[PDB]
Amino acid sequence: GISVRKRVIKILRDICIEQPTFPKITEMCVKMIRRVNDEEGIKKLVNETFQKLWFTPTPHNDKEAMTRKILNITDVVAACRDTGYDWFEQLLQNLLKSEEDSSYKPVKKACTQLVDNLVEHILKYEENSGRLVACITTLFLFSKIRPQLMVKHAMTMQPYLTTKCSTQNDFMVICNVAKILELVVPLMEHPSETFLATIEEDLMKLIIKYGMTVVQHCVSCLGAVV
DNA sequence: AAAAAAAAAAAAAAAAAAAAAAAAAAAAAAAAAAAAAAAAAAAAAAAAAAA
DNA sequence: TTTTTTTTTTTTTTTTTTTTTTTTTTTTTTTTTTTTTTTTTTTTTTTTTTT
Repeated sequence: GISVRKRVIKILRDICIEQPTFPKITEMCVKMIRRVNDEEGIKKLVNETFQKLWFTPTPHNDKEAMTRKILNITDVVAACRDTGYDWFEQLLQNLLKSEEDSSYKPVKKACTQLVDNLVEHILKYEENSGRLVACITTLFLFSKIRPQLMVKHAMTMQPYLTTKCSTQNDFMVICNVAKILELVVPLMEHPSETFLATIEEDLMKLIIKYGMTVVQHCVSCLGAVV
């Protein structure tokens, strides 16, 4: 039906607003993102619900609550990583595209603040690694949907690319950061040539030391940058 | 004796028209939510008048 | 100069109306069947005409 859908989603919104730290939050987010493309009215309501639940300007005070929301989003994505990313990406298309006009640009500021604050969290991380790779993966998705949001920090992302370990999650770091570089390098405003030099050098160094899929997904980036 | 060609009514046959019916879809109505607009009211500000 | 009084603007609340959405019900044009009538065509005998 179309009634029942609206009613159950209303109940879910009240649940996720009122008494957080309930266990089943993540799954609720997974199901609601699963239903983003089904209809029209449902689409409008989920769009406005997600615009008020996460992507709000979040003024620069009480940063701990903001970090807790960040924890929420990272948990959601890291749990839905198994099935697929298509619904999330479609949702992101909807939220970004749906405001092409000036219209005070409410979301652009907030999203850029989410990515830079995640960068900063990554910075102070310094050394749970599942959460690290999940955050980098979230960075990857946010780059894929729109590349302008992650233009400034790629040179700061370079040191992770240089050396890493022989564990799976680390390999996921290597492939995802290569993917990000592939996505962002052509749009980077006036890069430095030595930066490209060391990029290409360690890319070859990575090729000569690791498995199949990582070699594939990095020589891809090599072809793109060349 | 012979013979050919043309008409007229009656008979068939296929296409179109006229009842008869069945089913999808447009319409209407009710409820109820969500929104929008208008009226009013409360507070803030800026000017004007007197001591 | 300062104190006291007036007026305009801004913003929030509320109430009535409007819009929306679904759902259920209804009644209508649409679609198919059957018939069946008409009209055209056909035939065959009759009539007309020719040798």
